[PDB]
Amino acid sequence: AHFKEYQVIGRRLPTESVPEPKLFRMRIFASNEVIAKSRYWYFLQKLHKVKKASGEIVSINQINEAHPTKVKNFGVWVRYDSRSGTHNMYKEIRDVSRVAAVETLYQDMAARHRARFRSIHILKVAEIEKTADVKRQYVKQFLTKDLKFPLPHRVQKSTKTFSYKRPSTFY
Amino acid sequence: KVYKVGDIVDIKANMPHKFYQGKTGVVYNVTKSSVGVIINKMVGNRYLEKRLNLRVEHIKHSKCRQEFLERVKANAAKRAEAKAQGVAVQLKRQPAQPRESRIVSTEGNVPQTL
Amino acid sequence: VLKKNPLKNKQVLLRLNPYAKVFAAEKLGSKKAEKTGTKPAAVFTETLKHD
Amino acid sequence: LDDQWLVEVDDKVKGTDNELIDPRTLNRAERKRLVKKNEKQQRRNMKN
Amino acid sequence: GIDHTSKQHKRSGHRTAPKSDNVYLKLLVKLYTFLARRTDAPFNKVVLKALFLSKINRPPVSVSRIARALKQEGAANKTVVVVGTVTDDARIFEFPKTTVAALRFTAGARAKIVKAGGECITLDQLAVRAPKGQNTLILRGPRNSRE
Amino acid sequence: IIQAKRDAKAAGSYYVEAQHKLVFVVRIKGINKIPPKPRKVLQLLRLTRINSGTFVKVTKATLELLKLIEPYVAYGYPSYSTIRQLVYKRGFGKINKQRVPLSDNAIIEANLGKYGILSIDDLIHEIITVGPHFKQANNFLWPFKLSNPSGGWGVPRKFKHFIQGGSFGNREEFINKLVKSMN
RNA sequence: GGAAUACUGCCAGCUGGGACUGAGGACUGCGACGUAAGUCAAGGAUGCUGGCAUAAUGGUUAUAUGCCGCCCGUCUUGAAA
RNA sequence: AAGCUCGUAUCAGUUUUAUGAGUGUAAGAAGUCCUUGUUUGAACGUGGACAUUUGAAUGAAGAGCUUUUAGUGGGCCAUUUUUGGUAAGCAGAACUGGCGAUGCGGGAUGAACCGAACGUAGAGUUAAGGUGCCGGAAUACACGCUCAUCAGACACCACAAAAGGUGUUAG
RNA sequence: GCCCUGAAAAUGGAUGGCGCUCAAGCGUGUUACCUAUACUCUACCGUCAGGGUUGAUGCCCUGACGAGUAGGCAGG
Ligand SMILES: [Mg+2]
Ligand SMILES: [Mg+2]
Ligand SMILES: [Mg+2]
Ligand SMILES: [Mg+2]
Ligand SMILES: [Mg+2]
Ligand SMILES: [Mg+2]
Ligand SMILES: [Mg+2]
Ligand SMILES: [Mg+2]
Ligand SMILES: [Mg+2]
Repeated sequence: AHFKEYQVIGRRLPTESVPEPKLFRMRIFASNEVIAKSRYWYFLQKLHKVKKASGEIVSINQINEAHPTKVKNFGVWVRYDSRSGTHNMYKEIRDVSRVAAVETLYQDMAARHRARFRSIHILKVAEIEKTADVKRQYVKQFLTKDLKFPLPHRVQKSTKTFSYKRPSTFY
Repeated sequence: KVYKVGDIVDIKANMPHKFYQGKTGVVYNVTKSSVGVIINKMVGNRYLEKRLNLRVEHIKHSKCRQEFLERVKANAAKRAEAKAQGVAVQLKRQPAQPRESRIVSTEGNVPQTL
Repeated sequence: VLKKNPLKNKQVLLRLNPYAKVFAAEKLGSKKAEKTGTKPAAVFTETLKHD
Repeated sequence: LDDQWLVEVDDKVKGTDNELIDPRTLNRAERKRLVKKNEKQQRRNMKN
Repeated sequence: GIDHTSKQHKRSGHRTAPKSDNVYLKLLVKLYTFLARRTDAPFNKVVLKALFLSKINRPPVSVSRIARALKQEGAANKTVVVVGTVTDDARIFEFPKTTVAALRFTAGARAKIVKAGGECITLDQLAVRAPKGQNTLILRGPRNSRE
Repeated sequence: IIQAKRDAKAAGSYYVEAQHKLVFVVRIKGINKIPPKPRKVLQLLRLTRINSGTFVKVTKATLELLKLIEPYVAYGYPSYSTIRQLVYKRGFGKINKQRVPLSDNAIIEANLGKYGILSIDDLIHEIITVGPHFKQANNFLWPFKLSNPSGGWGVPRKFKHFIQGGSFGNREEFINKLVKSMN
C-alpha cells in the first residue's frame, strides 16, 4: 500500500539469573504494524537465533519524515533472494520522502525485476548530501542548472461521448 | 529389571515392524526370554488389540503416570493443610496465561540497530 | 414479537441501560483529558532518530 | 527370526495353550523337527 | 450451509400414545395424563408410563406374589397397584385381607381376594382414593421368565 | 495506560503493555472441503457456519486451536465499543436450549444471577474483563450470526493471510473495523 | 518557541434523502416524559385525501420480446459422444 | 426398531500438561487417608472417614446394556509419507480427502478446477470470477516494460542447448 | 525483465467472438463498481424439540432446522 516507516525494538524474554536481555532495533517499511512486527520477527530469526515464541516486542514507533517538503536524492541499497544466492543492488531515486522512495523502488522491482515484497529486502536508504555523489544519468539529468522542458502532444480527457470540434494537442 | 503383567512400557529399539517405534503398551506375557505387549492400533474407525512379542532390551518402563501420582499426592497434602487451616485453595491445573505489563529500562542497555 | 435495536431505538436503550441518560446529560462521550507537560528522554529521541 | 527384535503374534495361535510360547522358540522347534524328519527319511532310504 | 454436529429432526420417542383402541383404556390414560401434569407426582408418572406398555411388556402378577409383597414389614396395610392383570394362584393356602387396584382381575383371583376379605378396585377408584398415590405399592411381573 | 507510556518515555524506558486476554473469532470459509482436524476445532469453537463469531479467552490451550484454524478464520482483539454494539444488536442468550433475544435485563438476571451478573452491562463487563465467570457468560451467549461486510472484504482474494494481502489470520486491532462492518 | 493540520480511533452528538416490509389483533410487561391527573416513537400501522366502480386491477388463452432449457427409459465408472 | 436403566450421565477425528519416539501413553468412586491382617520390601485386605473449590482447556443432551433386520462391497482421481526405478512414462505399501447418490455461481464449452451445498418468497451484502463491445460492472487512477512479416492475454510440464540475436531496459 | 529464432504438415476457423498497441498486453499498487439456491433481517409451509392447557392423538406460546440413489417409516 502506501508505505510507512517504523522502528521495532524487541528482545529475548528475560530468564532466571540472566536478566535484562539486550535490545535490538530495526527500521521496517510496511503498510501497518502487524506487517511490521511480522517482518521484524522474520529478519530477527534470519539474522540472530531468536524466535518469536522466545522473544517479545518492546516498542514500535512510526518515524515521520523530517523535511517532507524538501526534494532529495536517495541511494537505496537492497538485496533480493535468488536460486544462485543473495544479490546486491543499488538504485537512485529522486523524491521528497523515504517512504515514497521505497514505494517507487518496490514498483520498479515489480515492473523490471519481476520481484515481490517478501523477496525484496530494504538494506539501507541514505540521502545523497552532495550532488557530485549522484552517479546515475537518469537522476543526474534533472540536476542541471536552469532546467526547462516542454510537454508536447497534450491529450485532454473528454467527459462526453461526442465532440463537436476537432481536438488540439497544443500546450 | 523385572516386568510384570499390567506394567506400562515403551517400545524403543536399541528392520521389520518399524511402525512400532515409540508405541506404548501393556505387558500381558512374561517369559524367561521375551515379553508380550498389548498394542491398540487404529484400523479404519475402530481400535484393535494386537499381541506383540519383544526382547527384554527393546522395552523399558514407561513413566507416563508419574506426574499423575505425584499430583495426587500433592493435592492430598494441600487439601489436608487447607482443612487444618481454613483458606481458599486452588487445586486444578491452569493453562499458561498471557503475561502482564512491564517496564523495560535502557540503563546501560541502549538498543542497537542491526 | 419484534426485536428492536437499542443502538437505534432510544426507548429500548433507556430500558436496557438507565445510565444512558446520565451519560448523555454529562456528555461523557466527549470527555476532555487533563493537559500534562511530560517530555520524552533524549535517549528515546536519539534512538527514534537513529538509522 | 531368532534375532528379530519384534515378532507379531499370529491370530491362529490364540485359543490354544501354546500362546505363551516364544514364536522364535516355536520356529526353532519346527526347524529341528524338519531336520530330524529329513534324517529319518535318509535312514529309511538306507534301510531300503 | 451449516456443519451440523448432531442428527436433524430426531424424535424423542418414549411411547407418547397407546396403540390400543379400548375407549375405557383411553379414558384412564386421559385421567392419569391430567393427574401427572397437575400433581407432579412420581407415582402418577409411573402409572401413566405403565398404561402405555404392550401386552408382552405387561406380564401378569400373581396373588401369591401380592401376598409375598405384603409380607414385607410396614407394608401390611398399603394398597397394591398392578398395571395389568392379577391372576389366581392355587399354590398358596393363606391370603391376607387387603385392597388391590388393577386393570383386570381373573375370576379366581377376584374370588380369592374377596373371600380373604379385601376389595378389588379399578385404577379410577384408586385415583379417587389416593390422588397422589399415598400408601401404594406398585408391583411388576416377571419379564425374562417367558421366551 | 496512556500515562504509564508517557512516564516510561520521560525516564528513558519503554512501557510494555500486557498481552490481550480476549480475542474475537469469525469463521470466513464455508463448510465444503474442510480438513477433519480444523473442522473438529471449528465445531469445538462453535463456528458452524460462515460469518459466525465467538469470543475466546486467550490461553496456551486456545492459541493452538486458533493456530490450527488460522486459514479459515479472521480473529483479533475487540474493543469496548465493538463488544457493546455486538451484544446490543446481535446478542442472544441460550435458555433451555433455545435462542432468546436479550431485550430485557430480567432475562439475564434470571439466567446468570447466580454468578452476580444482573444486566446486559454486567455481561459486557464480564466479557471485556475476563472474569471468574467468563466461561459461563460466554457459553450463555449464542454464537453471533454476522452478515457479510457492508463495504466488502477490502481485498480481491480473501483466502490468503492478512499479512500477505488476504483476509485470514490474526489482524489484531483491525478486527474491530471488520466486525463493525459485518455487524 | 508557539500553534495548526493530516492519520487512526471514540461519542448512550445532531440532521437530510431513498428502498423493502406492517406479521400480530380487548387488557396484562418492561420503560420514558411528567408534582399532578395523564401522555408516549415503550411486548409488530395508523391517520387524512383523490379517482374508478369496471374489463380499470386481475385471471385465462394465442402470440411477441430478453435470458435460460440436448430425448426419454434402461444398462453401463461414464456418457452429447 | 423395541425394550430396560442412568442422565454434571456418557463422552470428543481438538488443544494443554507430564512422559516416549524420531506420532504413542496417561490426566481420580474401576479414587484417597489412617489403622497392620495374607504369602524387615513389593503385591492382596480388616474397620472408620473426607465432595456440589472431585482433581487442565474447549464443546456437547442425550449416553450405556440386551434383543432384533433392509441394501451393499473390489471403484476412479488427487494430496502427504516411504521402497525400487525406467529413454521416458512409472511400479509396490501407509494414511487422508473429492466423486458415485448433488443441484447452484464462476472457469466460453466439461467426471474429478475455483466458490458454495438446495423448503416458498421479498430486501440488503458478498464468495470465486470480473468491469472496451457481445455482457450486469471504471475506454478508473498510478508507477514501469514490450512492437512480434500471423506478439500476448495458458495450463507454470515439455520443446529448452538458461543455446543463438549489432532488439530494448535495469543491474 | 520483455521481444525475435528456439520446426511445421495437409477441407476453412478461432486468447469464446469482435477487436485491442503510452492496450482492451505483461508486473504491481490504491479505490469504486457487478452479482450465487452462500451470509444477515422479515413473512409463509412443513418437520423436530421445549413449555401451558378441566375439534385432549385438539388448542395456545417459544426455538431450531429443510440436499439425496438403494433402502426404511408416516400421512394421504
Ligand atoms: Mg438451511
Ligand atoms: Mg454497495
Ligand atoms: Mg474477490
Ligand atoms: Mg392486465
Ligand atoms: Mg442454452
Ligand atoms: Mg455495460
Ligand atoms: Mg515439435
Ligand atoms: Mg475482457
Ligand atoms: Mg494492470
